[PDB]
Amino acid sequence: KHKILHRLLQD
Amino acid sequence: KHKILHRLLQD
Amino acid sequence: EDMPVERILEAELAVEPNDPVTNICQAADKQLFTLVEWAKRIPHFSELPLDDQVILLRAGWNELLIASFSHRSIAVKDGILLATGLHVHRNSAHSAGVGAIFDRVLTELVSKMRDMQMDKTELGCLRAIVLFNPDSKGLSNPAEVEALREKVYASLEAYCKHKYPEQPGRFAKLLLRLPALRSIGLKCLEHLFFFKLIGDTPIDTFLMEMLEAP
Amino acid sequence: EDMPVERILEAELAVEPNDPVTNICQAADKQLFTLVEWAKRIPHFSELPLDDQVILLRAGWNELLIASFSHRSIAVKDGILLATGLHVHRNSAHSAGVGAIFDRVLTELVSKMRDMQMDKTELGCLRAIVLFNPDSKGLSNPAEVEALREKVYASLEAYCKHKYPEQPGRFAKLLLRLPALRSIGLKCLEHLFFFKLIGDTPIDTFLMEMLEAP
Ligand SMILES: CC(=C/C=C/C(C)=C/C(=O)O)/C=C1\CCCc2ccccc21
Ligand SMILES: CC(=C/C=C/C(C)=C/C(=O)O)/C=C1\CCCc2ccccc21
Repeated sequence: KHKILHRLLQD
Repeated sequence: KHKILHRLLQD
Repeated sequence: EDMPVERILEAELAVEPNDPVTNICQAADKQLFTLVEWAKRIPHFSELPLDDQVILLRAGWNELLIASFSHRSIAVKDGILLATGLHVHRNSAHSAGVGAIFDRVLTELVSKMRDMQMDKTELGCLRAIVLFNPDSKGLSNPAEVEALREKVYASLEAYCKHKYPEQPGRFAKLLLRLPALRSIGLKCLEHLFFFKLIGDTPIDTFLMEMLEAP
Repeated sequence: EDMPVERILEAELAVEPNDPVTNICQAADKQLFTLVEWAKRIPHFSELPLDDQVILLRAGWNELLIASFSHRSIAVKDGILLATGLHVHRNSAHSAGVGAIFDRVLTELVSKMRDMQMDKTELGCLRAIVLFNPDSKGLSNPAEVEALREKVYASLEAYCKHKYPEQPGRFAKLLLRLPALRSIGLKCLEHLFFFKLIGDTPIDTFLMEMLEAP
């Protein structure tokens, strides 16, 4: 869940 | 309006 | 100016020495009469125009009452102590459908008030700050209310740092519980409005008056 | 410890140099990506476990965004300035059915931020305090988040009293806007959930993700 958020935070 | 409140505050 | 914490502390000591939901609503009604007597003891409150006194209380009663029974329940295990001398355990609240909100009160208020050992003086000042809500709609003179609020937290900060010199962040920590109080207040009201709608859950006259419009 | 207001101020300067409701929702989505980049610039935030970073942002995004466009609109007449470079006038909001909430933002936030001349440093610190919400459910280590919050308001208070020695109550005045921010945040979310329900009002992917459960 929270796909967009995890991705942005990861970079 | 607010009958009870007005009365209590008044005393 | 002219806002001694001693007077505020006295206001607190003067007013306070099977469905859990029904018990809570009855306690809230009972405490509403006391809230008025407490507000009257808060310096300069009674000097405000009757109308503004009504606005401030109608706007802060729920938060004011939540703050009081929460601090009163610091010694309680997993629950709270009602003004009626009755105890509502966390499990009882959960079995009544109000478990979510009940836990927020224990986690965000009760527990936190216990961890920092918030005293009665500090409690009273926080409630005085809530009472003097300058954002309350309808205020004939919001600037004045804002003035009283600044004197309360000005005296509260003095109290802190002096009583707890070792804790320089205590003052801010105390004020930082207001956001949670506001949120919990709003949720509790939503429940009350639902109880009133469903018809079940006995609601007394003074509590019912507070659920009126606006 | 290790929470300089300079770093916080830099985070602010780095991220920010016909239906009004639709314009607001599009601006919120756009600003959500920026919020993440801003949070990353906040000392120690990125060092928290990814999961807690998600919890903190999902729990504070609306308040974080409201605080930003409100302070950004201090110079605006009777309205606000969206990040998209668009202006939403108080009358336009009223003619869209969101007049009540819009006025609260202007009266409780915009106007008040303007009256005390809240600066960018102070704004950033308040947003940093909101980000570090120790009450956010799910936190793997709430104590740690609480620690960061205390360092932020510890540095903020130092900033104040030093930059504004003449205003000893500025610090408390700043924190005392958090209760209103929490209330306005909650109401704005309620509207967003209604817009999503009605189907009308275009909602982008990142904004839609934030309206997910829990
Ligand atoms: C609005 C409110 C008032 C409480 C007053 C009391 C209990 C005063 C007292 O006993 O001191 C609190 C409610 C009322 C709505 C239901 C609820 C559930 C959990 C915890 C609190 C509440
Ligand atoms: C949740 C929210 C986000 C706003 C983000 C913006 C506008 C960011 C920006 O442009 O900087 C605010 C809303 C969204 C719900 C409707 C509304 C009405 C009046 C004022 C604000 C709002």
